[PDB]
Amino acid sequence: EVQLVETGPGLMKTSGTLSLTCAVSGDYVNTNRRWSWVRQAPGKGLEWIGEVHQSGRTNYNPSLKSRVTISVDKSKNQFSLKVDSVTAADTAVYYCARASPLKSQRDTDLPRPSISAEPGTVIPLGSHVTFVCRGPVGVQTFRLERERNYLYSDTEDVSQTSPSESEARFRIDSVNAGNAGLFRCIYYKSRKWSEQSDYLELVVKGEDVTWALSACPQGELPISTDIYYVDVWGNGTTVTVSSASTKGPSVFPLAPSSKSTSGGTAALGCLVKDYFPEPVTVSWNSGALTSGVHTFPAVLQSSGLYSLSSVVTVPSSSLGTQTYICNVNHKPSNTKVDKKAEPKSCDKGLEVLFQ
Amino acid sequence: AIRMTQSPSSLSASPGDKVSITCRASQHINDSLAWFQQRPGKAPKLLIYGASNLHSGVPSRFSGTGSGTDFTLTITGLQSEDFATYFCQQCNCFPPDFGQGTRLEIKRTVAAPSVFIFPPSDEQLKSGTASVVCLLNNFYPREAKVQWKVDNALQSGNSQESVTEQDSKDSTYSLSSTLTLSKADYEKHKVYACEVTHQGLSSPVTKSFNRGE
Repeated sequence: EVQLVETGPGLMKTSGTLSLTCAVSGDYVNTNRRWSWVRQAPGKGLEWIGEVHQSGRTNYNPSLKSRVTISVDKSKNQFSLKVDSVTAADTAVYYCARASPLKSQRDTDLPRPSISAEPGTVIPLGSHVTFVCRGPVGVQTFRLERERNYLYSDTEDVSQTSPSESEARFRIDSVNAGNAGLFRCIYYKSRKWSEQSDYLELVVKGEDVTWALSACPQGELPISTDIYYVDVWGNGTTVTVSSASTKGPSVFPLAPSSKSTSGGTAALGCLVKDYFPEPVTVSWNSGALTSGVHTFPAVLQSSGLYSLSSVVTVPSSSLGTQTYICNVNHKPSNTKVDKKAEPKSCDKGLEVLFQ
Repeated sequence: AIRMTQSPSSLSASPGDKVSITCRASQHINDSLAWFQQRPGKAPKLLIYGASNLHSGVPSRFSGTGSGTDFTLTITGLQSEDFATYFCQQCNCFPPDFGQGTRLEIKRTVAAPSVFIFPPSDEQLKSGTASVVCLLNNFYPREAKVQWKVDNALQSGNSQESVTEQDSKDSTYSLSSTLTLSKADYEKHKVYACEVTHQGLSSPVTKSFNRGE
């Protein structure tokens, strides 16, 4: 159904502004989801970058809040991530994700409503806040309730957003101190009132005052009673950042010391060394050699360049019977080098090295 | 933030076994946790949300339990597609941090590595560097030790390792250790030895060569 594809630079230079966009297909971005970015360094696990909300509110992991910006373009159904002033440690596979308020596939046809705040639940004094009550389809009345100094407000404007949800909005234009406290929604449908929603606290912030009742760590109150889980991941795009330039690999043979007390089986390989752009294909004898090859992952040395090895194991009698050629092509420089690996001859004597 | 700790870090099993992975949160999060599966190279996928509710389309061998601070993902009918890495994520408070993940590996009979040593090519020493490579072939499990000795002296800091993924058929691993020296340093000594200790080995296996021969 829904599909997210990430586009961005394959290789990016250090210290520059990284920009990726996510194209959403089969869903509209102007719905009640949170579009997120998540990052995975090479072999280190998941790190959450941030999210954007339908109201335009964004939230960033405080590790990178200095450098990250998330935005949405509704016209083309895309959303973008921009991270400034990149270290080499920002090299990673980046995923865009859709976080949705999944609900237990329970259905009572009279489920409990939810309440949310936009832009959030901590509002400066005098600024606006909007509550969004959401429930099932066919809701005839929505009421927003305040707990302490109990007052309530009814609204009969209700829109279908899907064949299973409906929502209603209550806007306070200039919040004062007396607006702070607990809020919850309840809806009227099928001739009876529903269960009350859970409470959401709205706090008002002033010059030197915070009007809050007295949950989560240090701050960061929830802004909805619904938990948003990421139910759709993109395949991710790998971005590499490095202070380097495209370079062809040096290829060296790993020869099995022609007589080496060798028993039944033998091994021999190719060592591809110091090539910048990550992908390199190594096939032996251009394909005719399949069973027994083992080519290892690249390793990032402080040279900023990569190096790996590819090895095959052979019958120990195959010295002269077959000549082995390893075929390494580096497409980003289109350096197609092929080198035949054979043992060194004992005729020439003793190799001497000095200076 | 809230710290999620998964247990164990790694785990070995065979197709058909029932496995359980734990995730413990630092504080109470009211079921606000999700389980994700990530196979090697591909993108993550949602298994359970709300700590116990099975996402649509994923098989029922997967199951989620727990709340408060302790949650458990269990697979009963292990199949080949389940051998992947699993992550927990807390989704209640602002930074929805993941766990460090747990990798699920195929359990296999112990197999000793076939060890080989490779001297540097003459073409490499023209550029002033020497790389000697030790290869450990088709062993299980991965926990293996490679040590370099240059004229009987144990080497440290000048070798990097790189191990393959579990192979599709034998479920074995292969390791590559590379010792990199300058041609100047390579000149100074004669005997280069790679010493490998593995549980499939009764005693450590040492393969060596003499420079120039």
